[PDB]
Amino acid sequence: MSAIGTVFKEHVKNFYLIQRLAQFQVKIINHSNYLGVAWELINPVMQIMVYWMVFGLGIRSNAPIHGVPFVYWLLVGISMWFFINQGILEGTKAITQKFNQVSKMNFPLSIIPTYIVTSRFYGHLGLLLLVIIACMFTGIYPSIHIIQLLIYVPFCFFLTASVTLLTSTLGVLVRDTQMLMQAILRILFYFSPILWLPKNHGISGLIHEMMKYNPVYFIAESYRAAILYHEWYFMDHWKLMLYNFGIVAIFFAIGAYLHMKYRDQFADFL
Amino acid sequence: MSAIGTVFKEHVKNFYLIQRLAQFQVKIINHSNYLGVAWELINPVMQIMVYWMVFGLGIRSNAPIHGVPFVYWLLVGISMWFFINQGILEGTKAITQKFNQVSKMNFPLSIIPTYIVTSRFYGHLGLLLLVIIACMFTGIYPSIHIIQLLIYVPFCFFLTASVTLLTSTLGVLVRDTQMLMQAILRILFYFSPILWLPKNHGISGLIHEMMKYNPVYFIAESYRAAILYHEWYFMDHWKLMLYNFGIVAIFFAIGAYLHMKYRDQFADFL
Amino acid sequence: MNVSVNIKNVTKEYRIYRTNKERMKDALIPKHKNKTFFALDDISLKAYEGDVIGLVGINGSGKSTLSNIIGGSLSPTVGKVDRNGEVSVIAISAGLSGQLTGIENIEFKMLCMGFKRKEIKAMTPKIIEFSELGEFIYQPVKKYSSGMRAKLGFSINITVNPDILVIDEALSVGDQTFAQKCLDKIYEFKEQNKTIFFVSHNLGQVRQFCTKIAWIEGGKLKDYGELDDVLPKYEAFLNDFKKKSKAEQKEFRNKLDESRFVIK
Amino acid sequence: MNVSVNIKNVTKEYRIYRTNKERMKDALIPKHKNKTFFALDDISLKAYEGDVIGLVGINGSGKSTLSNIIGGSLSPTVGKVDRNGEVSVIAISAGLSGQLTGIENIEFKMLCMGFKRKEIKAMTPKIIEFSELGEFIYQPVKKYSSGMRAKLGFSINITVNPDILVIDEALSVGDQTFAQKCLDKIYEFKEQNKTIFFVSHNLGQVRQFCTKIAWIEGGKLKDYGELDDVLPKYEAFLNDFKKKSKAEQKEFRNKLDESRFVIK
Ligand SMILES: Cc1c(CC(=O)N2CCC[C@@H]2C(=O)O)c(=O)oc2c(C)c3occ(-c4ccc(Cl)cc4)c3cc12
Ligand SMILES: Cc1c(CC(=O)N2CCC[C@@H]2C(=O)O)c(=O)oc2c(C)c3occ(-c4ccc(Cl)cc4)c3cc12
Ligand SMILES: Nc1ncnc2c1ncn2[C@@H]1O[C@H](COP(=O)(O)OP(=O)(O)NP(=O)(O)O)[C@@H](O)[C@H]1O
Ligand SMILES: Nc1ncnc2c1ncn2[C@@H]1O[C@H](COP(=O)(O)OP(=O)(O)NP(=O)(O)O)[C@@H](O)[C@H]1O
Ligand SMILES: [Mg+2]
Ligand SMILES: [Mg+2]
Repeated sequence: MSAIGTVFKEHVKNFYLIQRLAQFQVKIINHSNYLGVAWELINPVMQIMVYWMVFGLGIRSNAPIHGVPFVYWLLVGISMWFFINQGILEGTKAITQKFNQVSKMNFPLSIIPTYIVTSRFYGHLGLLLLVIIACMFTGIYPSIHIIQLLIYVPFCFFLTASVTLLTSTLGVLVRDTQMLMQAILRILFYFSPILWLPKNHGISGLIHEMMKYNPVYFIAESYRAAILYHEWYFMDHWKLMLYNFGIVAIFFAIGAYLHMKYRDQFADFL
Repeated sequence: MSAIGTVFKEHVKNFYLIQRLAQFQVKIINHSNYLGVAWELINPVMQIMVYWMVFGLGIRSNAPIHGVPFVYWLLVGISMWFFINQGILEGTKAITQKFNQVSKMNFPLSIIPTYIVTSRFYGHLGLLLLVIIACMFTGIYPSIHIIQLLIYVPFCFFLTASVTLLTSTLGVLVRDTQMLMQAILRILFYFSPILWLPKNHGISGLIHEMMKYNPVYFIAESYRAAILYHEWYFMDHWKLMLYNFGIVAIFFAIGAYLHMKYRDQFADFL
Repeated sequence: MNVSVNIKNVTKEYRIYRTNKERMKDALIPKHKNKTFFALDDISLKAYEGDVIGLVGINGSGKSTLSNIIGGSLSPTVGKVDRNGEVSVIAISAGLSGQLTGIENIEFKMLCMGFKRKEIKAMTPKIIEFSELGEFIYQPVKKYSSGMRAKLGFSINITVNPDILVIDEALSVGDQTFAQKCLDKIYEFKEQNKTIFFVSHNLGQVRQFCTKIAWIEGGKLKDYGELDDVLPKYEAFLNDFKKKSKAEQKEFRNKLDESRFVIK
Repeated sequence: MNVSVNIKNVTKEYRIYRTNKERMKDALIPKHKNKTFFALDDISLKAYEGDVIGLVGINGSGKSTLSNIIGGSLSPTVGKVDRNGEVSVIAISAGLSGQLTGIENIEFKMLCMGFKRKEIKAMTPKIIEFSELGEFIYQPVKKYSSGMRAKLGFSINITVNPDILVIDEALSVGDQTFAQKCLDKIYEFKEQNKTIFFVSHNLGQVRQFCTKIAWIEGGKLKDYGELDDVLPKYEAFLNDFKKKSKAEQKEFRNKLDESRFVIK
């Protein structure tokens, strides 16, 4: 119970420091590139193109879903994936890679992965903006139902960090987890409504019921409801909201407790 | 013309040094893992499982191809992909990452990426062996047509290195190439017979004719012919053999010339 | 006579496993007890105000561990240490990114310590003037020489005002003029009643820098006292060790190693 | 009187761009000519057999660049240098992987130089005995102290027999007993007619180590000669610089910087 309060106080006190360190890391990782920070917008976009050529043109024969063209249906759902994947992959190695340079320095060690995640959120936001701007050419204009983003965009962030704060510590104790993570995330990608929609009423009905436990399902569907479908998502699916809030709370509690228990003995393990 | 001879002499003279350095790098990259070098066999296998659950069980409804079960058809074709992808991705950053530690040391700089590739080939070989061992449970036993591997397994290697020797130098001059490579390889993965077979006689006929220019097509088809189909592959498709040999020669020539021209001015650029 | 730093029974152990796979054995069930190495053992220290204290000892004695414990990057296994102020430590390789330039490194370092951007821009010219870097302040740090990097780090640390300053062989790469400038700065800091710890393997620099001496031999404080008392004993011990034959030196080192290691 | 190393008109320039994006401008079309910095300019050197030559100069003079040019890790812009043998260079931070242990580091280093495994296993005990590392040879290198790492690197380099040996401030971290042992090894190497270059900022170590002195000031060889002739001039220059006021020192540094930079 003291670990949660300690971590919350550390994060609340160092908000601006976290923001500045994330802004500096963004420049650090894009040092020698000629285009600069433009790659943060170029690297995901190309991937989207590939995912439209394979799963949109090849499979599905470019058939629309729910009265919406498949291109924008994929565009809305694919936006958060790059941020989530990159944040989870890089936050697991944040403490291990950058321990010596910060062991001498005097700032809380629980905010090290967080600003790493904050180094990617920026880019996600930019992409999101473009997607909305790209949605007006079909005839889809912003409505009141977009205010729901104020609840949905933060939650995704609060998910990713909640994972990393755990997986960083679990990465220091056992080094094999960094190899297992790459295997897990792929399963979280293909078993999601990002590229396909299950049909139910058969062997895919069990798949549909099992997919609801994936937190990516809720984020993608909520984004689509806010931007595309013009629907208040929380009126029909508040059970998913409560389940995901509980998942986030459990992850945060376990991560904080484990981080505070093994914080002193980091040097012996690493 | 002197660059090709110089690079060939450097590689021929330092064969055992390349092997020993690759063996040492294999141990270096698997230092703190509890399982050790077993992950070199565990990391690809899991991926294969995912690729069987999505494209084999979900799509295609587990339908056999050419009288062979889809599981082994995918197993034979997926074996080389991990080696090719990892070698091309890590060899592009070999000179940039490890320049200072070798600038003081006195060995040829053209053999630096090569042993990096040799750090992965080992693992590929192991996987290949298991695949053959896994093929006997269906009723597929080794035949004389397997001797073709003596021509086909080396060629893939001679392909990957031939790429890296170029992309390393192109990586030093311009840093953006390391970001472009990740975009290219995905296109080389999905437009290949690794997961699907085109139908032709339509809009996929142009796709089928365009896929023959991908060098992964030749490697996958030759492996399947040697192991699964019991067929002398070079009797019907010697044009593809000649085209791929020409591609490899062109890549080697351009890479050697560019490496020898800019070798002296590496420190100023990096 | 203000007690700046007080150390009472500080003791540090390290767990030694020959195999990397034995780390998990003692972490999941607490019944395992392996071999341990005493980096420090029963160190008691009292550093007053306006004091320059020099740590002396042979390689592997435990001076860097004590300096890090004073700084705070390490936590003692047994015992406590209290400091009346803010400490800053400079080492043989400070925190400077090779890819970054001088200005980016400066702003990174002063952002980690918690300074606003206007304060950073106001304090930058003093660092620029003290470093004597000139045009190269705009060039990347990797282009610097070792002395230039040491000057930049020392100026960055000096410009902010610490209550306690620790130097751990940082001046070895710097030349004589930089040493004289640092000596003048140390005199000014003594006038400001700061506490300075100085570690170096150059005995003339120790003589002209320090005023009190702490001698560490095998993790144990052999002697603490004034310069003129402790330093001659250390020099006499060095000459006596030079006199001894190779077998005697090996036996002495083996005895120290036997004392330091224990299975518990 | 065997000419060990000969250097005739060695000159080194570096291209300075304030912006990182200006590198490609001069690489695709050769009409561009930017500002350049003369790291060295018209250096002529003659090192005979059985000579200990010490390089002296203030920070940024160009001693490390000359040592690297002699070693071969750098290529002069104009001029040539010939060596009658095999050279080896030790620096302030040699090649030692932190994750690897001592034995793995030893086998890596002797594999890079081209020794068979049986030769490596035969030569390992000599390195073990010379390093005085003991149990810690089995521990990872990151657990080592700075002096222990320096001892391991020096022993690795010494065990193999080089015709020319270059030391670039490597002994600064080592203590006095290690310095005496290195002095004995240097005497033996002088008896074996090897050529040793020694760089250090400790003038007593230079006096007790070297026999000839080369003075480098702003990339130009001010004076080459015997120890007893060149060293007093350098000391007198240091004292005179200490005498000068801050403005005069700044003017002198600015004049050197003006001389070194040129737009061509
Ligand atoms: C069509 C297709 C099936 C379907 C398939 O092959 N199936 C599944 C059920 C049975 C049927 C068959 O047996 O033929 C597949 O699986 O992967 C594909 C991948 C991995 C593909 O990447 C790229 C294309 C593609 C892109 C653009 C254009 Cl213009 C044309 C093509 C593409 C199509 C398929
Ligand atoms: C079936 C399927 C289509 C087909 C699809 O959706 N299509 C294409 C033409 C029109 C039709 C449709 O509109 O429904 C797809 O595209 O991706 C998928 C992904 C990305 C999938 O990952 C996992 C499964 C899966 C795995 C195991 C089991 Cl037991 C069950 C499922 C899976 C199925 C599909
Ligand atoms: N993480 C660690 N695990 C085990 N042993 C360690 C660790 N860190 C340091 N040591 C040992 O602790 C002892 C003290 O090291 P250290 O304090 O750095 O020496 P020192 O006093 O600085 N002498 P010097 O080489 O001149 O710096 C040495 O024997 C080290 O090998
Ligand atoms: N790659 C480079 N590009 C530009 N300038 C460089 C580069 N490498 C070194 N220099 C400069 O060349 C000069 C000589 O550096 P260096 O030879 O390391 O000094 P030094 O003689 O070793 N003095 P010290 O600091 O005691 O080592 C310095 O002004 C460096 O900044
Ligand atoms: Mg130390
Ligand atoms: Mg130097």
